[PDB]
Amino acid sequence: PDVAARQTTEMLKVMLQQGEAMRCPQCQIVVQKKDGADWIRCTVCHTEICWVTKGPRWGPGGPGDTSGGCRCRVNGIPCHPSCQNCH
Amino acid sequence: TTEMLKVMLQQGEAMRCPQCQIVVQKKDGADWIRCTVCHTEICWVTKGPRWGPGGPGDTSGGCRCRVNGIPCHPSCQNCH
Amino acid sequence: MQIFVKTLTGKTITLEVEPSDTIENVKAKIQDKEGIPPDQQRLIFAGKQLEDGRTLSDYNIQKESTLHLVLRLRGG
Ligand SMILES: [Cl-]
Ligand SMILES: [Zn+2]
Ligand SMILES: [Zn+2]
Ligand SMILES: [Zn+2]
Ligand SMILES: [Zn+2]
Ligand SMILES: [Zn+2]
Ligand SMILES: [Zn+2]
Repeated sequence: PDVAARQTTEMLKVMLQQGEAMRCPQCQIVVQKKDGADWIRCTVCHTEICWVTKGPRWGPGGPGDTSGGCRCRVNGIPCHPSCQNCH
Repeated sequence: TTEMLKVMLQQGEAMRCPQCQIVVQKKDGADWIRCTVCHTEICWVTKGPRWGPGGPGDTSGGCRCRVNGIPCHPSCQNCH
Repeated sequence: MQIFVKTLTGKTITLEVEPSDTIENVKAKIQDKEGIPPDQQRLIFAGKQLEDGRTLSDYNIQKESTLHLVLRLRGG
């Protein structure tokens, strides 16, 4: 019913708040990371996601485009103090 | 063979053209086919019309690949 | 029986299942329609992850119910 729908909405809200899930910034499906480094590639749209900043790794030109995205290491500055490798 | 095509169609190695309904066989490797009879553009990876009734460019129907940067299917490499 | 799976924000897909289908079986129908490998799929209904071994019945998933699909992906 609507109870089942609200229980899922609450589960998703909690996952988002705890950093266990996010929405793909391009196609908006909910993604979780299982192991590995600070980045994932969305299976639906192939966008590279910076997990440690919970956002796109790159701008609209794709890999290599630092006009958007987390800009890790541009001018030598990591995108987040805990980043070990967001690609 | 007539009996072979019957099998390919159920196993997804062939489909019916979304415009003219004639049997179209898989083109290995390719995510797009042009129907040899009616010349309509077919998205093979989603098994449907590539475009709407306005023809190439008409995203009012079809698989809408790359609209808003979203591929039509996670496995699509290029359905034109 | 018809069920609905939420995918992208605001988008759903429809599936054709039976009360007795297993979760692994439903993830295989999602694969054939949407191209997502089963091991990348996590299904949520009524606030709980669904276990590959149960069936729709064990979770009281009935006609027109709505599941939410989540992608579980490996870090690089
Ligand atoms: Cl990207
Ligand atoms: Zn995506
Ligand atoms: Zn980053
Ligand atoms: Zn980084
Ligand atoms: Zn045709
Ligand atoms: Zn396509
Ligand atoms: Zn495509």
